[PDB]
Amino acid sequence: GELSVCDSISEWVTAADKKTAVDMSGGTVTVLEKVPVSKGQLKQYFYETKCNPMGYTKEGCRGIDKRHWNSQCRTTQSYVRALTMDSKKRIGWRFIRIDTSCVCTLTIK
Amino acid sequence: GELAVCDAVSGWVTDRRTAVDLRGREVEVLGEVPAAGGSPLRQYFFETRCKAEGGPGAGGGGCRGVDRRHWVSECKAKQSYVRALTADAQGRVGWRWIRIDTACVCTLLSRTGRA
Repeated sequence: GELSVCDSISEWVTAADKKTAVDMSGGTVTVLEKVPVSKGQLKQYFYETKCNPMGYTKEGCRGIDKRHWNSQCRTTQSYVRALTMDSKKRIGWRFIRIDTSCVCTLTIK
Repeated sequence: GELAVCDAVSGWVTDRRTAVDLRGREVEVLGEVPAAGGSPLRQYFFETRCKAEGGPGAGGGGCRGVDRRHWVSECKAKQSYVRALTADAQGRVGWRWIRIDTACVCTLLSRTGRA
């Protein structure tokens, strides 16, 4: 539908494919396979979006004014909460960083 | 020495009372998750929005750096799904995928090469 200055792809990543991740404080944590909820258990999945490596904005972002700027599409991260387990075996909900967007950035020349 | 095309703001959102789900419907977002034991777990998010009802006529607010001669642009927010305990239109409580804002991106609305 919408046309962005940068091309991106998104996918449901399984905990197995993202077993360790960095948390807010800068530490490494282990992401669990399942989250306990009353009535059962849910599987942990993450929805990540990154710059498209098979796309059209590898050279620069779309529509930028080439007369005054250079551009670059870069994947950016954001914090998402997940049931993790730190280096001391403590199970808890922490905010880990995962890929959430592919944004444009201007540079001179 | 680089610069954003769209100025965003990041922070904790403690006021998200509703959200759109996977199916496009609107659900209510609970403030607390009853965690097993003593104190309930607090439900809040971390989101990134645009720093962008303004004088009439005026407007014309595009993305920084897009060729205004070829394009009509606009910074819009982008979503990602997170799982959250929510209540649907009929009252059923449960865990659903909801859209929260995780970026402010530039959108090209119309035109091209000095049409």
